[PDB]
Amino acid sequence: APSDLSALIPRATFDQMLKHRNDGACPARGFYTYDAFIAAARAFPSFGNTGDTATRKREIAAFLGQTSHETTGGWPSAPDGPYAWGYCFVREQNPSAYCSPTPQFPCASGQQYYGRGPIQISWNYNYGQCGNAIGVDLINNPDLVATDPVVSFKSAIWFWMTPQSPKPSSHDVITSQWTPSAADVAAGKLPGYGTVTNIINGGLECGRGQDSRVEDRIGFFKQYCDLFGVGYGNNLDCYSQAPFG
Repeated sequence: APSDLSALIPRATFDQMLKHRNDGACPARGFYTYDAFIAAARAFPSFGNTGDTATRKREIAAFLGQTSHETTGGWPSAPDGPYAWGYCFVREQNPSAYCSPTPQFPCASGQQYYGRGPIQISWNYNYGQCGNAIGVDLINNPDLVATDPVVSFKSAIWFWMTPQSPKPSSHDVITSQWTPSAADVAAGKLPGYGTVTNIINGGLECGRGQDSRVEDRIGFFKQYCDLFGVGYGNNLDCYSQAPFG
């Protein structure tokens, strides 16, 4: 029913979800704008536009939930709780090179590929693939992900939308466009938020029982689903899944 992404998630709804990102304690304050989120989403037109209204909202809640975790400034006694403190930072706290050079994706001398933006995109080969897809030279200018908020949001929606075999895209998983193979079922990878967590960081966070990072991902997702007035779906954790390679 909402005709486009702006109607699906109005400015006031986005700002309620990301309620503390512009607080004085957040190093990225003033950076992540609603306008940049809407403008960036144009590069991936099926994002938030796949499925019925509930599914579209669940996708946006899941995207905001995962990226909120990646950039959270929350703590247990934070005002409005830890799931109101997404999007608090934009650069990984401590820098590292994150360089693994190949002929396809070199490392530009002098550049560092530490986490930046909503999905904390890292490594020259990820910046390289992302930049090729969105039309920006992120090998030579990776810090554009932290200085231009439309490039920042494009990098995170690129990640969300892009399959990387053997992984499906997070998009396809959360919008019921992906069905598990028999092997995927044996690996516990069923459609839902947990399989998205596995796609994002399962090699560290999944298959090891309850994990505080995963609990934080889920809490943000539930908070945003609650605001949208939609249910969470099933299979929310990845606690006994096999990690994707």
